[PDB]
This record gives sequence, C-alpha cells and structure tokens, in this order.
Amino acid sequence: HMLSDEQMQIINSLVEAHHKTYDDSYSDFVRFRPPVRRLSMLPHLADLVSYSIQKVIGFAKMIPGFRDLTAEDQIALLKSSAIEIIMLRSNQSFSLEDMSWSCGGPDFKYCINDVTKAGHTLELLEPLVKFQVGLKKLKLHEEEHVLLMAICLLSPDRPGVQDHVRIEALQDRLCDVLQAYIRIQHPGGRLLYAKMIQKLADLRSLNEEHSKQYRSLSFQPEHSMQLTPLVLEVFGSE
Amino acid sequence: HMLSDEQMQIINSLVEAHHKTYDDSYSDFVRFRPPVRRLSMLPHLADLVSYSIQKVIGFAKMIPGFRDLTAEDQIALLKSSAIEIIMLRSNQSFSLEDMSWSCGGPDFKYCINDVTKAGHTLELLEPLVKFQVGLKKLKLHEEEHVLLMAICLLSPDRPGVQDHVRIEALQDRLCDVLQAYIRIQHPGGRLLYAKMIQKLADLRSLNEEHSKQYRSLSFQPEHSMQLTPLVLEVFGSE
Amino acid sequence: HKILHRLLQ
Amino acid sequence: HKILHRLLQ
Ligand SMILES: C=C1/C(=C\C=C(/CC)c2cccc(CCCCCC(O)(C(F)(F)F)C(F)(F)F)c2)C[C@@H](O)C[C@@H]1O
Ligand SMILES: C=C1/C(=C\C=C(/CC)c2cccc(CCCCCC(O)(C(F)(F)F)C(F)(F)F)c2)C[C@@H](O)C[C@@H]1O
Repeated sequence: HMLSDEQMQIINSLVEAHHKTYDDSYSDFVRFRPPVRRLSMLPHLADLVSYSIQKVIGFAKMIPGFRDLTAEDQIALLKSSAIEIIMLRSNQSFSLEDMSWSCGGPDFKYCINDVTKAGHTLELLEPLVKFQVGLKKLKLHEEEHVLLMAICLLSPDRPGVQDHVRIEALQDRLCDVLQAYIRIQHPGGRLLYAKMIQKLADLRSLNEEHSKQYRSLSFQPEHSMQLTPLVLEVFGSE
Repeated sequence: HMLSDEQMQIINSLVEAHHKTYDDSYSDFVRFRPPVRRLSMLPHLADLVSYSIQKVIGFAKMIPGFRDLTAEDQIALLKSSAIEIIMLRSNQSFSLEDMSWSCGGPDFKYCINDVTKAGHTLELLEPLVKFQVGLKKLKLHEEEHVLLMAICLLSPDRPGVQDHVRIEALQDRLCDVLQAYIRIQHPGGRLLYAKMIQKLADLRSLNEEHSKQYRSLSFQPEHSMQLTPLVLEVFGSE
Repeated sequence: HKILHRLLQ
Repeated sequence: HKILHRLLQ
C-alpha cells in the first residue's frame, strides 16, 4: 500500500539516469552525418542509432544491480536488448499527430519513408509504428517508462546470458517496483502493468525483424561501410 | 625526343581518372560529420580521409595495368600506399599563403592546429607541411602530379606484395613516361624528375610516422569508435 | 568487443 | 578485407 525506501531509491536513481542520457532538445543531432532525402538515409540513421547505443549503455550502468554483473552478461544483455531499448526510448520523440519521430525541424523529423531509405522494409516499420502508437496511448508516467526500459534490459531470456538467476532476481525486484508504483501512484492503472509487459513481447518480435534486416545490410560491404564501429560491434555476431 | 602513342595513352587515361576522382569544389565535405573547434576534429578528418580512400581506389582501378594484378597485390599496394597518395593528392588544396588546406570557407580550411585536434602530434605535421610546400614549389603540371601518384601506388617495396616483378614493370613504364614527359614537355624541368623521386622517399618517412601515430589511436576504443570501417580496414593490421 | 568493454568503464 | 574487395569491383 506504500512503496518502501529501497523501491523509491530504485525509482529515483533510474529516473535520474534517464534524465542524464536523454536530451529532449536533440541538439547533438547536428554532429551526425546529415540526412539526405541507394539508401540515402543510412549514414544519418547509423549515426543516430550509434549515439543512442552510447546513451543506452549509460542508462544501463546506473540500473541498480547492473554494474555488479560480470562484463560478459552486461555485454550479452546490451547486445540483445539495445534495439528494444532504442525502440522504447524513441517513443519520447514519437508524435501521434504526424506518425513520425519529431526530433527537430524538417531535418530530424523522421517519417516512415525515411527509415525505408535506410534499408528497412515495411515488414519491420509497420509493426514498429503501431507499437509506438500503442505505447504512446498508454501515456506512461516517467517512472513507468524508465522502469519498463530497465525491465527490458534485465531479461534473462537472451542469447549469451550466463547468470540468468541473478539477473532474473534483478528483473523481479524491478517488476515489483513497477507493480507497486502503478497500484499506488497511477489512478486507472489497474490494467496498465499487464499491457506494459505485453509490450515486451511485441519488442521481441520487432527485435527479430530488425536483426533479420540488419543481417542483410551487414553482408553488403557497400552498406556496412556506412555503419559506425559501435553499431557493428553491438549488432554483430561475435 | 617525342612521346609514343602508348606513353600518351597512359597520360590521357591517368589524367582522366584524376579528373573523375578529385572534385576541386570540395562540395561533398558537407556530407561529413562536421568539424569542431579530447580530439574534437577526429570525426570530420576520419570522414574526410575515408572519402579520400574511396577516391584513391577509383584512381587505382584506372592506372593502366593495375586492374590486371591479383586482388591480393591490389590490396597490398592500396593498404601501404593510401596515406601517401592522400598526402600527395592533398597538395592540390594546399595553399602556400596560409599553410593550410583550403577546401572551403572557415569550415574546411584545415590549419595545422586542426589536425592536432585529431590525435596527431607535430612530429608528423611538421615534416608533412614542409613536404607540402616543397611539393608545391615544384609547380608540377597536372600530368606530372598524376604520374607521380601512380608511381607511388606502384611501388614494389611494400609489405604484402607478391608479384613485385610485374608491378616493378608497371612502375618502370610510368617512370619512363614521366621522364619522357619532363624532358619533352617542361622547360627548365631538367632537374624535376630527380626532385620528384626524392619526394617519394619523403613520403615513406611521413607514412611511417603516420602509421605509428594511428596505431596509438586504433588501440584506444574511445577514439577508434570515431573511425569509419573503411579507414579501419585500410590502416588496420590484418 | 573492444568498444563495449571500454564504454562499460 | 571485405570492403576493399567490394570497392575493387
Ligand atoms: C533513436 C532515437 C530516436 C529515434 C529512433 C528511431 C526512428 C528514427 C528508431 C528506433 C528504433 C528502430 C528504428 C528502425 C530501424 C533503425 C535503423 C538502424 C540500423 O538498422 C541501420 F541504421 F543500419 F539502418 C542499425 F541498427 F544498424 F543502426 C528507428 C530519436 C530520439 O527519440 C532518440 C532515440 O534514441
Ligand atoms: C584528403 C584530402 C585533403 C586534405 C588532407 C589532409 C589535411 C587535412 C591530410 C592528408 C594526409 C595526412 C594528413 C594528416 C593525418 C590525417 C589524419 C588521418 C587519420 O589518422 C585520423 F583521421 F584518424 F586521424 C586516419 F588515417 F585514421 F584517418 C592530413 C583535402 C583535399 O585536398 C582532398 C584530399 O583527398
């Protein structure tokens, strides 16, 4: 009926990490290779995602309990979950009015046609957009959004994990925090937890379709030379 | 006393390749990650050099005889000589008045201090600039510049080469073309050939100092993630 | 994975 | 050297 201190500290420190790793002004987007509108958009989107992977890594290191995992598991978790966390964190810029990601003026307004020009087909972009509207309709609190990102990042069901008991425990405490939070702090949220956990199963399916379409890019040297090294390392198969 | 047809065709096709691979307007420089003035300049210069490596590869494929080498030797030659050809082709933008590379306004005017901000010390930049002024003072004709770049690219004394007899032959024909050209086509050039071949020994020394300072960058993941994949492949050790 | 190690402090 | 091979046609 009332969150413990430890459950409050997990929220406090998770909300702080997202505030440090997510610029609402999107001003760093001018350091990327510019967008062009043969795959004209791939260099900008590669840069954008590569920057985002750096931000996700920063979030991760501050999730209570993550830093104490072994370097192998931290990388295993990051490598499998990075795109899901990016899809998740991108909802903050998604807009229902135009069905795009508005991170700037005409330049960094990312329509669905722009991500096609980066090598991805509609079979990925069709579910991803609908995922974004359904996530947007949830009108998640900041605490929930953040909690959901950290719950995603702490899934034991990922290729590579070894200590899937101890990260299972970390994910359990966070799920408990999220349920406590919704129950105590969100009027009308009685159904929210179930829908949110449903969004994680959606992410798995988007994650598969992305990694399939990425594999197609990374095996064509003419496009893989447009990727950054971090992107190549994180989504690579090593 | 008069160039043969074959020696003219080698000039014609070499001059054409450089005209296709070298934009005097430097307009593609707006597709690079912008320059910033911790190594602020590394992302722009990495992009700039990576683009240049692509242009050098295009030059190479049109050097008469290069395409008929084995893929191994072509890569061996490109990998060892790329930076020398870039240093060489950069003289076209170098300016004696300001001792910089003027490829644009204030943005793409590359002072010596800017290349420091990309991880290189004066022990490389001091000889490189003096190399550029001494190359600039030669006031090479276009035919000579081009011929010199192709002679650089066809050095048999490079790590990796296998058929150093057949590329020795290709380099010999080109040296013959350059001497014929200077003797017949350049008043006062009686001494030019010797100074030019002296510039190749300079390049070897600059090449060493660069590869030494690059090795230092590529072993620090925080800077090597700012490189492009082509750069990593060409200057890497594999 | 040289780069992820470094970024993970 | 996947990329140089490709660029060398
Ligand atoms: C990132 C973020 C934002 C938008 C993300 C957006 C919409 C533009 C996105 C997020 C996940 C997936 C997708 C589709 C495939 C992407 C392509 C990647 C890639 O496949 C490439 F580049 F090669 F094509 C890879 F992975 F290799 F980089 C879009 C903007 C802001 O909210 C910050 C926030 O962090
Ligand atoms: C390229 C070109 C131009 C300038 C080259 C210039 C002056 C700005 C240069 C040429 C060779 C050497 C140097 C010093 C070290 C460079 C750093 C590379 C690098 O060490 C990095 F980026 F990591 F630091 C590497 F190789 F990894 F990319 C400068 C402009 C125009 O004339 C087109 C022409 O083609």
